[PDB]
Amino acid sequence: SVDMMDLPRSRINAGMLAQFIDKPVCFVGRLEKIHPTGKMFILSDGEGKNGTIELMEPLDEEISGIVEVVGRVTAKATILCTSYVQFKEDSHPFDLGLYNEAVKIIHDFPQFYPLGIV
Amino acid sequence: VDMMDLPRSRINAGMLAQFIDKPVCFVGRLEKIHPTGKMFILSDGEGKNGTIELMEPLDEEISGIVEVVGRVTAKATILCTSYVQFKEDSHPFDLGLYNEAVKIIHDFPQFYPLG
Amino acid sequence: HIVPCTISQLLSATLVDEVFRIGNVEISQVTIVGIIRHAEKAPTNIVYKIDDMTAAPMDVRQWVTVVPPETYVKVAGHLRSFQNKKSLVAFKIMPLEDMNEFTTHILEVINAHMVLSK
Amino acid sequence: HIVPCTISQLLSATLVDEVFRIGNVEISQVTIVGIIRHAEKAPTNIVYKIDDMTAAPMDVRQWVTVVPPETYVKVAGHLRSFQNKKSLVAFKIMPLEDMNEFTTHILEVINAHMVLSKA
Repeated sequence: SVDMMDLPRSRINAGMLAQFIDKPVCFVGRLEKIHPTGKMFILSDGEGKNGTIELMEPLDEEISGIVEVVGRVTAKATILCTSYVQFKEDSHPFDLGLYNEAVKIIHDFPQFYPLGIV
Repeated sequence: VDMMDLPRSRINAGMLAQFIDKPVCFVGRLEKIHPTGKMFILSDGEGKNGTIELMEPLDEEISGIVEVVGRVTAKATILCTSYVQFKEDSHPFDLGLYNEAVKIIHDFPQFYPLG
Repeated sequence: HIVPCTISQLLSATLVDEVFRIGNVEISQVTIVGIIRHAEKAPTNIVYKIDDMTAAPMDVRQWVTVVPPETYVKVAGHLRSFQNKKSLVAFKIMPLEDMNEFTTHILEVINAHMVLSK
Repeated sequence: HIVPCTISQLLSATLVDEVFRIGNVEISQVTIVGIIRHAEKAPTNIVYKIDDMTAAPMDVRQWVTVVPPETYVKVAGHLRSFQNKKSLVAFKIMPLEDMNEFTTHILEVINAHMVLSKA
């Protein structure tokens, strides 16, 4: 498939998933649960709403805490994950609520936080 | 009775139903004047209409961008207590941008407090 | 720096140690945008009642021309309190020529306070 | 001063007579925050590929300990261009200890560019 790392990816929350079907996204949330197959997991955003993350292959490590997923929103309004990283929280807890307000700001003031070229 | 003494919420037509009996400030483009001159229609920044009922008939024509202060009625119209035409002689008023500001106001109540 | 505010925000400022704060945001020099409801030319000063719709009109004073009522103006000045009654001592009261500057002020308030709040 | 930017904003800059602008505003010194996707080490310098999600990752050269990929950093540097490809030359590359500084940068970007848009 196309390389998503070379496209703009929109920072969204779970309430935006339905509006972003088939779009490259970046979803930051708290790990809530990993499916027994290790091929799916749930993240909750800074509003406490859940998003479902799917993988093509099983997780090869135990993830926890705040996780940032990049992928494409599927027809089901899940995210097909092409990559992810766990946010470092060993010196400061990540304020996911503040992050949510920043996501809202990004979308309300798009002229000042452009998605891709101009 | 004196509404100048309470907060009036800046809204667009889509919020009228959610603000029944509340003091509001509605900015929009003059679309139509009722033949009695005792009511007019404003269109907001997303092309939706709000109906403005006046207590007294208009004296002069009004046109262009109008800011109405009033209370929302049970019919989701506005009973107007005052209105002013926005000056636009130097620069055209961008009603679409204004509508964006109304959405933002309501998205961030903590940073634009009513009371 | 100078901070864009609403009158509701100024009215809600706390005074403690002679620093004013709107939330955690310390403020002194501020701007507001409003319509002149009442203009009072006294021999020793002008006093304006300025209304931004977010609360009752606020007292804005200049020490001694007078701006007519129903005029949207931009105001720059300093927050003053006496017996917990707030008021504005203004070094600038400028009628708006471009009404878009009024819309812009709303955006500026919300943005400044977002970024300043922490 | 030093302007906080997104990579998308940097890409959008026009270059006219040795001068970059976003609008009518000269920019040279900037900060970005992003994740390292790649690091290419040479004796005298490192080139990082840094991704802030706003666009494709941008090259950032630091003149010389390499920051490991998948690390979030703040970069202070100057915008440069060659054959119409923009990149940064960094005087600071700082891994973030507190991930809230990443969130804060988003807000600083938006505020800075609002303010500059009126000037």
